[PDB]
Amino acid sequence: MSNISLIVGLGNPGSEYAQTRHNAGFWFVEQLADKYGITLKNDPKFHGISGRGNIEGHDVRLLLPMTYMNRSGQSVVPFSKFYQIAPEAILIAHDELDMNPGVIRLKTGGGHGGHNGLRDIVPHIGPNFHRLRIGIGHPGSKERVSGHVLGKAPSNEQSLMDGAIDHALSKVKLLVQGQVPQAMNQINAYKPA
Amino acid sequence: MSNISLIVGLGNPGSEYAQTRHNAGFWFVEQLADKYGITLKNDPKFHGISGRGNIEGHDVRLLLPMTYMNRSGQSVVPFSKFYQIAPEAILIAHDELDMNPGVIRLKTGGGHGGHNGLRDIVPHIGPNFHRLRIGIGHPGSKERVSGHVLGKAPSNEQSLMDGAIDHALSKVKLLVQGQVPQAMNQINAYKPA
Repeated sequence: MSNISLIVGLGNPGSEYAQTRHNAGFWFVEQLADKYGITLKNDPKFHGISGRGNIEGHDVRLLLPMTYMNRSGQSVVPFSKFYQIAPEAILIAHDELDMNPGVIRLKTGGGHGGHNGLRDIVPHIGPNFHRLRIGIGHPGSKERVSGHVLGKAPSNEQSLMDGAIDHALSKVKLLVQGQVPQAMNQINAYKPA
Repeated sequence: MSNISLIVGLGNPGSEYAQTRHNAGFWFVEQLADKYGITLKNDPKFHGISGRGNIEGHDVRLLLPMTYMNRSGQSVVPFSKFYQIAPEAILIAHDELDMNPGVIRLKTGGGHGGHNGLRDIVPHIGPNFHRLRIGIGHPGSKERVSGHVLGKAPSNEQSLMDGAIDHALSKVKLLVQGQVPQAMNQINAYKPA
């Protein structure tokens, strides 16, 4: 219903990318999977890694596309179709250039905002999924964006992002129970200690 | 049979990667294509961009995989199988960490040397293809490699690499005419300073 039943984390595959800012969504979903003991396994049918299990009394699917970022729809679209999961029940976690490290927000609907992973998904399932926007900062010009997203953050910025991710992990119960306005209020209020 | 009939350039797709060091092979092959007026077109059957045309009186195919670097074999392997092109007729251009900017070498055989594009090719066609190793320099350490290869070189290093590329472009006639030992001698003699 209102319940979130599929949580997708966006990113690029491989150790070359695992610590880069554009993998913020993977960070969230990997951490969530292990918090609840959900195993993520190779799922080549859907060009991803996926898992299923109990989160706070609800049966939730977790997916990490292994398509590379700009081809994420190649995994999210057939996966959500095969399992008959509506967009309204999908949360997609992703890096957000338009928010600073330590800033995190839940959004419902809207466009891709120039994020090329979201750009590969919105055309196929429409815009009405939820997004956990994990701030990574904007380096201050268009030409610097690639090196920023494909770069590793310095430790002080990494700690800010990690704190925000930890806070959002604590609110997943509200999301899987369908209490989305309350999740939004509680996530969006986060400020680093 | 000594004639090179397929020239592959390794790299990652998209404007976010086009200027990065790991795309050195793309630079070579794009420049070669335009030097001889060979159009590179979308070739979705082989998960790449490809062209064919006359280079110095020989009918030569050009391929840029669009698989992302670590899945390059997904393009090179079926392409070479479909056209029945033996490894000994294949030249693969790629960035080389273990040579400095301005250094360029033609090599035949051997392993991948930790290059993850070549790592996806050697298992399927074997090692006996030729390689144009375009020096990109090595940053201090294993952990710095990803940021180096997915980064843009400063202008002084870019000049050195471009000079080396231009020199190799000048020797392609020898390669496609089957004079490989002479091409090797003449490419490998290049001094960037």
